[PDB]
Amino acid sequence: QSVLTQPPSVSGAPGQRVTISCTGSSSNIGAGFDVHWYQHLPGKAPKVIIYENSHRPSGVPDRFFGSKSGTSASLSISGLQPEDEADYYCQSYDRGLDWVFGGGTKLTVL
Amino acid sequence: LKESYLEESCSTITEGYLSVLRTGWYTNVFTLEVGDVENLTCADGPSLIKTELDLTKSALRELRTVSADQLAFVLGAIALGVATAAAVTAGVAIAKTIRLESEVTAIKNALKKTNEAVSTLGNGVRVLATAVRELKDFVSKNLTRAINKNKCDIPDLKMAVSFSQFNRRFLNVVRQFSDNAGITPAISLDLMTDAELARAVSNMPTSAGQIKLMLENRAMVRRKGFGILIGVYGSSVIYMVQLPIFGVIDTPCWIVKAAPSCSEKKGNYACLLREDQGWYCQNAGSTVYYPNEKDCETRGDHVFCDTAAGINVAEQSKECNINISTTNYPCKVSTGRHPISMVALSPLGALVACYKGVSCSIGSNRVGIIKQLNKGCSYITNQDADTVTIDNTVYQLSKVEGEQHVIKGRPVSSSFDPVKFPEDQFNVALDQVFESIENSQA
Amino acid sequence: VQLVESGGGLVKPGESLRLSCAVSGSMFSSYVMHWVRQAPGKGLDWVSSITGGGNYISYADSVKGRFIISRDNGRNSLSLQMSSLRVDDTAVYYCVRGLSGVMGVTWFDSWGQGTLVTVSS
Repeated sequence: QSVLTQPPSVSGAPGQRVTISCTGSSSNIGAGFDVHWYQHLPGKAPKVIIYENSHRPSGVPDRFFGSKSGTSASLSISGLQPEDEADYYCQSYDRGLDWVFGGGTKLTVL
Repeated sequence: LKESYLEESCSTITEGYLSVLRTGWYTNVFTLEVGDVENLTCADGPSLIKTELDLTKSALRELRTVSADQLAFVLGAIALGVATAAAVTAGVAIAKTIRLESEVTAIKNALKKTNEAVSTLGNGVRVLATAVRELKDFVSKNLTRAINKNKCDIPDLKMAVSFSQFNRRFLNVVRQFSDNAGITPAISLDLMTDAELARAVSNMPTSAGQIKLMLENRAMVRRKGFGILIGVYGSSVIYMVQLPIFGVIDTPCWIVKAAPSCSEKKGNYACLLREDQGWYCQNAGSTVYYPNEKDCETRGDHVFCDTAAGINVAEQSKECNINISTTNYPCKVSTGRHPISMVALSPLGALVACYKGVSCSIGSNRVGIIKQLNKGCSYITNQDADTVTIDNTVYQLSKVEGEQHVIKGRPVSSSFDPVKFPEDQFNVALDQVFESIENSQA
Repeated sequence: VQLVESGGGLVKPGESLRLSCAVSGSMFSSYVMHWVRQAPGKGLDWVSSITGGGNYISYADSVKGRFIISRDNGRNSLSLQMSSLRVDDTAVYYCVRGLSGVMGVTWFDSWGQGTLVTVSS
């Protein structure tokens, strides 16, 4: 029932590129502000993985790349060592007086 | 509120305020269209309609001459007036961005008849396109049918007075733009109606309570903003305006003031002044210092400081407002051989450090002169007295209530000898003063 | 910067409980704070926002009115009263800090471990 939509059907082999698409509406994203993405591995408290669509904080490898354009936001992940198995979430500030998240997407490596 | 009076540095600190940090600028573009009045002419002699139409013609013609730009360490002095310079630099930069023929034609075909028609630029900035079309509706429905073979002396003066109350907005805005040469110092009630300002506020990209504080404190938000002319294209006059965007809200802030403490013995003076007076606020764990006074303004229990003129400092500066004797942070002071009778004005109370040569006392409105003030670094509150008098100059105290505390301490001026006291210095740290004393004695 | 909270357990539908959160930062009053929740097997969902000191709060529309938020800067503590329950509120709750950017936008970071709350029956 999350208004932010993203396909929870991504997996594959180690090493190659995988892409996550996070899309809303004009009231959701527009062009005033941005999207922030959070990773969540099971068994531990989730942490922020990227903010301001590009600003990697301390403690994250440069394998993770993000972008936003129009209303659509894109994640590119390469070099999949098996430990980066987690759920991924978006956030947005749509004007319905609510801080809505995304639908959540599982990512595993065969 | 909380007031703390430090004796050992002759300083006052006032905390308990709530933060409003002006951080962002929202560009807001307006257009108002007039029509084919350039092909409308009065040739039947003098008339009220003729004179008001000629006033509109002359106003829109002289508006074309304004074409933007030129019509087509001492911490206080370093940041002196830099916030206004940065604001007008950002304004003229975004004005140059939006002063393009393809951009204005695009914004005209984008606005059509939908009022708010938000769009993007070449580099990409939210602009919130809006047209006001009441005078176009009036001229299309009434005025063109009213005018016939250039007969402007019609008997219906109702059309004349309605045209007056309609074009008074355009005449008013062009008269501010003629008075201020395109750079308005504030926003008049004619540039922003309350509904338009609320519409601009609700579309400002920020959180919930940010929008709330934008809403119920809109008057001095209108005071803070300023509008810049862009130009006339087709029959449409297009201008813009910068709205402040308050991003950092509800954080404690404090203001520090000081007066020179002068150790005196046998006609020997040694005065020291804290040079870090001003505003301090917190945001995301970092401390922002505003040394200037014009950039920041109090209202109720809230403060409104500008982050452009502010500087970034550390937490340890706070520890020289408490433990200046044993501090590690060398926050700045100044040295002098002579006292200065400059009066300190706390937001709650006041301080006077007047010395030999003048007279000081306190007074009350209901009774009169209460008592004289002994020589030294003296503090007074609004509860004890109403006004403070030095020689012939009288200062008033605000009646804002709060709670106060005085930190007992031996003044740091008394720990030095005026004989070995060094020459006069500006903006040097206290440890620098101590090591200068040590070097001069050695 | 670590932080802890507690106050949940096996709770019958309807009654009010208190969630007390004991974040220990360098200095507290600078940070807006938020509560989020994690239903088991579903996605995360935002619960509540509170700013620095007790005046500008907001809630999600599903939890409007039923929830009370407060914080004491002197004690360095955070308080939530949770009331008028229905069974689908079973979730793990997180206190999160509000390290902000260059604007009014902020991202949740330095999350707590979480406290589990069951509502149904």
